Amino acid sequence: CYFQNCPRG
Amino acid sequence: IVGGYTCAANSIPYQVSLNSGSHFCGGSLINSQWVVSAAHCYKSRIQVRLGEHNIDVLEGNEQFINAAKIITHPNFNGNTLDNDIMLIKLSSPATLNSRVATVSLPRSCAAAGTECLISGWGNTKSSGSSYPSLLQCLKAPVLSDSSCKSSYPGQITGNMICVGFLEGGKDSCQGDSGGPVVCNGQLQGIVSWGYGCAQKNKPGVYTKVCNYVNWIQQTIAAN
Ligand SMILES: [Ca+2]
Repeated sequence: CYFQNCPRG
Repeated sequence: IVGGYTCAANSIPYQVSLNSGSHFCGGSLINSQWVVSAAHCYKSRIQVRLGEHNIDVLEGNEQFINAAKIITHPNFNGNTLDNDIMLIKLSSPATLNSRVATVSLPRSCAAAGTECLISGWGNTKSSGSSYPSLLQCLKAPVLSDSSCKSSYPGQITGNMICVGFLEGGKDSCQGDSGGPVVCNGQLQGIVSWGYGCAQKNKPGVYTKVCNYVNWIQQTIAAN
């Protein structure tokens, strides 16, 4: 996940 | 966990690893038969691993129990991650000992500034990746609701809290989801999402557990 919103799963 | 440290051997006995071929999410033991995690960590097949320190080596304190019941919050929204909480009932009770213990549910919500302990086997790099075999730890403060919203305009619901540093550098990351955020021995948050990892002005966003105590107790009592 880079430079964007993402779940941390 | 980026910018954290290796946790002391079994100093986080309530931490669990959700496995389905390999570690994919964290979770926490709230009683002998139930685990709390993130709803986005849902999978139809889940093996819960307790008493884990080094997830790549059988140390002798591990208990591997299959999940029997997997219940995501009925109002979970996959697009906004609102209500990102899930309950798992183990197929058999966990044996509580020195390396496997339960964590208490919150009696009240945590105030801004409260220092908490975040843990997980997630990515430790902000760029690229590096997954540790040993559980990582991070101490971080609960941020004011104001700060949280200004960091994520129009994306923060009343069921989310920010924990971390505006300066960046220290944060949870992919692989930590479902993991616990413990403040003064109480589970106040669950690793949910964020913009990248450890980026400035972009602290981690966590499920506000204190808003779900009723739901958790009722769900446990009913199943
Ligand atoms: Ca192990």
